[PDB]
Amino acid sequence: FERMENKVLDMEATSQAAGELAGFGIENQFAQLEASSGVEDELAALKAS
Amino acid sequence: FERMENKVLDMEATSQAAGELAGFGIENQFAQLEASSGVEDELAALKAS
Amino acid sequence: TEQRLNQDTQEAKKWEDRAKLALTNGEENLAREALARKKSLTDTAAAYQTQLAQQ
Amino acid sequence: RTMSENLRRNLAALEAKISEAKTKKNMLQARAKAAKANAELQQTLAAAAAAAAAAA
Repeated sequence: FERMENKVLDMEATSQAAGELAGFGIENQFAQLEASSGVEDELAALKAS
Repeated sequence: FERMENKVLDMEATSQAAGELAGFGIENQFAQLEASSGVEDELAALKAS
Repeated sequence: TEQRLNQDTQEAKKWEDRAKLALTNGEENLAREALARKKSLTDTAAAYQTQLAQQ
Repeated sequence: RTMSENLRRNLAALEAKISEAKTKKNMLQARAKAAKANAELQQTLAAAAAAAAAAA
């Protein structure tokens, strides 16, 4: 049981490390911003109606 | 056990020595500075808006 | 070269907008990155103007 | 956890210049095609002047 607990913890840390590190980078890190769509100007113009 | 402990300590020191020494050099040692990007002037100009 | 010039002069405005969208979130570390993307586009666009006028 | 910050900054500083290289290569390949078209033209104009059919 003690030996098999340690394998689980090695799997978990391996998975989290890659996903955390893949969370960096401009394309993802900007995708988290709401106004990233680039059409904010014509939305503001439409809001004039 | 005593003989095999000493091999581990030789591996560890070999790995740390190379990485520590590779930590020197201008390109790395400047990469640790936040304003290293070189666009600070036009950022300051943008901050005028 | 006239087609290429019109692409880069509008790709730069995309990155100029995305920079201002970062400063309003205070994320200067990301705004500087977008400005660096803009710079190299403006530099190469000046090369097309020089090339095109000569051609 | 000092090494991991150092590596994580180095990793960002690489892709930042893959972006720069990839925009420059487009402008350089454009220039290489134009230069080579003018070379073939100037070669053609010289060969025509060497025949001097108008002088014959």
